[PDB]
Amino acid sequence: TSKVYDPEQRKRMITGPQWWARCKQMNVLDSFINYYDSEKHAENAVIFLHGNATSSYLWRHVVPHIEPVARCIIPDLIGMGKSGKSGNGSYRLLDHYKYLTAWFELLNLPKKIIFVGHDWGAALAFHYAYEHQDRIKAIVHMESVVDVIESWDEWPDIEEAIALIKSEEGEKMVLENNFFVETVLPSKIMRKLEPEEFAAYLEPFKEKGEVRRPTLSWPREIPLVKGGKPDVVQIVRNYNAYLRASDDLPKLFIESDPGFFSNAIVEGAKKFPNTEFVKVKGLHFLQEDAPDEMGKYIKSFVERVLKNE
Ligand SMILES: O=c1n(Cc2ccc(O)cc2)nc2c(Cc3ccccc3)nc(-c3ccc(O)cc3)cn12
Repeated sequence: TSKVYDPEQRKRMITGPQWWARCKQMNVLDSFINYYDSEKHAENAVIFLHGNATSSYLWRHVVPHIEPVARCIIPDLIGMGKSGKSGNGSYRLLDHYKYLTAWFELLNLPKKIIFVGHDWGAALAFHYAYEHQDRIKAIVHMESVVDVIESWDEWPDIEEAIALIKSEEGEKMVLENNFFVETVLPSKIMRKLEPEEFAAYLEPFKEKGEVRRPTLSWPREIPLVKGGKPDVVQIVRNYNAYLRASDDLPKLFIESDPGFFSNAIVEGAKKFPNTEFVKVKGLHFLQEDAPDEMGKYIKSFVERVLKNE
């Protein structure tokens, strides 16, 4: 079987170099962050955070829907997209968080921020929110790291999968074969990407070896209490308890099709109060199959949050 191009998508395609020319760079700590900033309507800030395998490019067709109502800021996480590399070559959640929060300090942000998070980008938003509970206006999340995986909540073979990614076989899958870009990314998009769109995702990780480390380090942070990184399990424990009790924080959850990793996410998200639920037909990288539906859903949600404020 093979997937097929969307015949109407090529008309509006934005290549990597087209996107990267639209971005800015700012030095941050011992490195720098590449990011997109629509600048206008700076009274609010909507910060879009990608997760593993991707970059700010993931949001290119989503963000135009929100720009008319709020300043949109979209970083490439450290070591990803066109950003700088981490000073110590470490790419754990806390390394990403260190660069992200230092970048926030330089952005002239409003007091209360709106976050839109996918995958580990949602973990970063949730952790920031837990540590800055007075800085959060609303959180949109999707395919998110919502909670830990307790021993009794393990589903069949999650043990196998995490042992695989933490093994040397997993390291070679990523560092040598570029598993998350070459395999996972296209496998979790329903359409076939245009060659230029795939090239934009490949470009940061085109060379073999250690440059692909961020895409290996992210899954190894998974908060499986059985053998998971204790610091990340505690981080997720803390922000999950905060989210479960955050009755006054408006949230939007965008659901996609069920998957091997997906079922724990949706059940965890329904434990957070004040959550508006919506659905798009897509897989994990749902931005590539329903960007306009997503953008219109986020826009209505932001409009409702602001008007009701
Ligand atoms: O579906 C999937 N993806 C696709 C996917 C990846 C990330 C994401 O966010 C959503 C979807 N990837 C796997 C992997 C490899 C892997 C990836 C990331 C972390 C840990 C392991 N391994 C298994 C598996 C291996 C043995 C086994 O017995 C059962 C399952 C399934 N995978």
